[PDB]
Amino acid sequence: GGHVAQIYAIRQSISKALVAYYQKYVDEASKKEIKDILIQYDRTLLVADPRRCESKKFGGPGARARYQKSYR
Amino acid sequence: MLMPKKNRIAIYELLFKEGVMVAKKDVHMPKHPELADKNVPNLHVMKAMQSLKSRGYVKEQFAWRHFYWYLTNEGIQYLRDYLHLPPEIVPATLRRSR
Amino acid sequence: GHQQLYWSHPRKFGQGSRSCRVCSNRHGLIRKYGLNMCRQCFRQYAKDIGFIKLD
Amino acid sequence: DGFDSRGKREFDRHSGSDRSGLKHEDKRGGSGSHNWGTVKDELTLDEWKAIQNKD
Amino acid sequence: MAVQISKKRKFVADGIFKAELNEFLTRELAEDGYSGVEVRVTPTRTEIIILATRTQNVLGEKGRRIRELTAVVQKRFGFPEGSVELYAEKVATRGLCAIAQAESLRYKLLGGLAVRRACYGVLRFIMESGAKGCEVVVSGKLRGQRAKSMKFVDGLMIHSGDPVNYYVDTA
Amino acid sequence: AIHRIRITLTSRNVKSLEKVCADLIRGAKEKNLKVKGPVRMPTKTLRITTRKTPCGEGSKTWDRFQMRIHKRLIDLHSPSEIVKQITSISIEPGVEVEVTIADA
Amino acid sequence: YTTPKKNKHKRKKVKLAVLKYYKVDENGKISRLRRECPSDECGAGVFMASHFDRHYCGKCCLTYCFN
RNA sequence: AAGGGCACCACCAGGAGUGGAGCCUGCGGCUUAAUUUGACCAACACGGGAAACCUCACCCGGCCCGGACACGGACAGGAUUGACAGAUUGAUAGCUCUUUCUCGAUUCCGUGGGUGGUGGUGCAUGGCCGUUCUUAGUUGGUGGAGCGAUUUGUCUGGUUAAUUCCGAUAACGAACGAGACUCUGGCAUGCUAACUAGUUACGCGACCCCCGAGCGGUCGGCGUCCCCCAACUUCUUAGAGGGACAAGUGGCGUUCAGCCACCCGAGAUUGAGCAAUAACAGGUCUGUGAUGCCCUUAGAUGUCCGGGGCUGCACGCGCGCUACACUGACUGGCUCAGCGUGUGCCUACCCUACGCCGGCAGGCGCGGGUAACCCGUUGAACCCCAUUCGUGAUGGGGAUCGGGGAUUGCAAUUAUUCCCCAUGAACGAGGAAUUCCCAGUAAGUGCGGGUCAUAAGCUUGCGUUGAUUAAGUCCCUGCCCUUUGUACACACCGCC
Ligand SMILES: [Mg+2]
Ligand SMILES: [Mg+2]
Repeated sequence: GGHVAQIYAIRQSISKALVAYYQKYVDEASKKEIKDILIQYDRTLLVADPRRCESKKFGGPGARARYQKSYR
Repeated sequence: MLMPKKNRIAIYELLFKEGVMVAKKDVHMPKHPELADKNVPNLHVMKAMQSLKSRGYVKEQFAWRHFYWYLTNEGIQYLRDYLHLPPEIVPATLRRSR
Repeated sequence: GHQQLYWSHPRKFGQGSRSCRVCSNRHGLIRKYGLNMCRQCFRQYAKDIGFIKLD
Repeated sequence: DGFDSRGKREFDRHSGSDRSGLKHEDKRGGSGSHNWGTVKDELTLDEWKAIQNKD
Repeated sequence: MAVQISKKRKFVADGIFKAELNEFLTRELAEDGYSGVEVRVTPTRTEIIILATRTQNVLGEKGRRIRELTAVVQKRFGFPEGSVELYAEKVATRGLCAIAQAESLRYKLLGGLAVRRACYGVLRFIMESGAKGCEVVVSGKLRGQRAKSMKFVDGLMIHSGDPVNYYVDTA
Repeated sequence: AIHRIRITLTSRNVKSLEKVCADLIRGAKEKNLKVKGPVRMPTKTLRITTRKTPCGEGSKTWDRFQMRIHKRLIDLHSPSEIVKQITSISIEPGVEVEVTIADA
Repeated sequence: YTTPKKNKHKRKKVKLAVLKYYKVDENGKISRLRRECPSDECGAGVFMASHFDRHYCGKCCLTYCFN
């Protein structure tokens, strides 16, 4: 990824790693009382953004943009 | 058209050693891929076997870029009376170990 | 026709040293992966070679 | 005069050939051989060299 | 090894060889009921199998044409003697081979059969041999300048999706 | 001896490659020769993008042609000599093998 | 078309008679008035041509000229 | 002609733009010996067409037959084949001439007949492709209506991306297309596994420490399949699987088809490929040893070689790139990718690590890699952090033009490309008009592949940063359906 993607990956991995460690080694009742703050602040802190990219098509510069067409 | 005699006999004796002979369609190739040690190019192989085909002694087939000349029964005896072969010597395709 | 200049012009490179392996054309040649195949010819033999349109 | 300045027709549906038109017309209704049918149609050298150079 | 070739160029080379072999056999055994070719390649030796309706014709007299063809493809492709083979195999239910049927239309139309007579004759043959559907299209000029296209279809026919690749045989 | 061999399997279709890999592993297990599970190299995707039309006319429609190459490595370690132990390749069309010494 | 030049006339060989460039005298004494090629590939059969100021082999036995 | 429906190749609301400037490129026109040529939504960075030679089809010249085969001539007392030196020629084409040798049935001349052609005709054709159309349309069986062609099924209405379903219903039950399908993306701490992916732990280390951290911190340092000398698959890869169905809740609707919202969930509409009946005298004969016919065929429209041209410019148009600047330019530092390529039958041409030399473009020796093994942890750019500039056609912009140095090639001039130092032009956000577009999208931004001996302002993909507006309509532009009219049916390019 890039700078922003690595920032989001880091902050999200920290949250997931602390939650998972808390789940495995101490009570999940007290996991909920920190997980609820996490989800009420930003759902992206524990759920990865599914959107990645879209393939380019052979009619334009990008995935959906098309080239200029001229009639005259 | 013009060939040295050594070229003509070498081409014919390969065509009688086995009833088939291939040649890439390339008149400018310095030597034929086979029998190159006889110092005869692909060009002289090309025209020698089109003249056989015109006389009917050879049937010609053409894949992508190669010729696939075959030896006919009519052309078998003509090669005998050209290269002076008795009626016993036969090409490999005609007879193998039989 | 004379052996000095019948083929004298060098063709060790360029678009004229390369021809389609099927029809000897010198236009739209595809050399990727060593195909060395004229473009329209490749479409004809695409499935025969093994290429398949997946997406 | 049927073309413009370049040489493209101004009437593609106006056939410029006297023998045939836009719509194919069956010859004799489609009868005879070499033609579309009708409803009626519907109803060893190396060892030899060895002995030769042996002596 | 450096003497060896990269795997990507190797598989491309095999596909080129298969295509040229099939094209050569099509131009050679078209009048001999050609259907297809299957090649099994091992590093020791390679086997070629010509599927054809009339093996009695693809085979030569006492096997002359098989030995003749295996020689001519050996000279073309540079194979060793024991690394090249050539077998001829019959095709079961020849009425389900689009290549074989298209060859019989070519024979009939070359002779001079009426298009309707020949196409309906092959249409009944394919359905008789057992098929969910079939469709023959003949296009071109016959006795006149304007060209025509005739289409003869019966049964079920699919066109879209993956199943058109392995349900419909096209030639 | 103590000899180890590396059999490499390359194919264009996955169903045949998985079949020949399966019965080779089953053969090794039947022969009590220790073997590593077949490791899969990433598939090589031979991608070509030509144009559909044979002339210059059209809407610039490009055809995409994909070829997939699947490659597998299977590792055999026999305490004794191994070539005489395993001699059957059990191959099918479309897939090729190559034998290499583990040290070579 | 409309070639400003005229048609070029190809060479016609002189069609000379038999060689006859070495004789015998006094009931037979071999005498050659043509030089010999001594090269190994040239052989003894070929006879060097005579020109007013040089000698040139029938094959490529180079050319021996005197300055 | 009327009525419904749909669509960012229609609009709305907006974004970025184009049209204004320079330049690259493609058309037209002009000139020229030639400026080869096809194409005029669905032609104009299109023919994968970035052409110095070849390519090449155009022009100026010059070699060759590579005119098979058959017949008739001549000929081992010579049919004929090559050639040194001079002239001759651009040419070291014996092409021609002087000149004699040599070649030895392989040819030569005449008569028939081949053969080849990037020559014509795409309005003679095949195939492929483009478009109508990727919209939703299309056809049997039985039954009903009809004397009949035909009609119903295929419909008022609701709903859907969709004749997609539900519903009325002389129709019932189907088939193609749509869907389904294959691939792709997202998730599985579940399974299978991996020294050609590694991760943790540990053993040696190297440094910072010692205020003491000491089971301290950093290491892309060395090692633990260097096979006895650790485990495991979370991360990487790839297989079998699972997982998502409007499934659960509330509301709307005939309460049916379905629609809206919400919970849990990775995901509550991910993008493609394929794609009906048919039509377009749509494009391709310059893709083919696909092809009919016509033309040429020895002073060749064949083929080869040399040179020029395809670039040429009073001008008009189309796709674009760089810009007009401070939301910026320069300088330095910091710092993050993923597609994917890589040594060749012919084919002579690979990707590059490391060291040394130069300021650079580059050069010279060592190697690695036919590749999850080497380039490579692809140290990408934008961006980020600091410095200078300061509203000035200015340190913006880099056109044009001078001088010089290399690399590629047989050849660089009409500059191939690249580098260095100089000049510094229009351009201060662009009229009427106009294009593309709904989420990782537009746009900013670089990177591979194709072209390639040298090469990208193109194209094809990849990754990075990452939005505004909208969840609607038939106002404009089209298209589809139903009704209607018809003297059309070769079907309005009609008929008359
Ligand atoms: Mg579908
Ligand atoms: Mg300057």
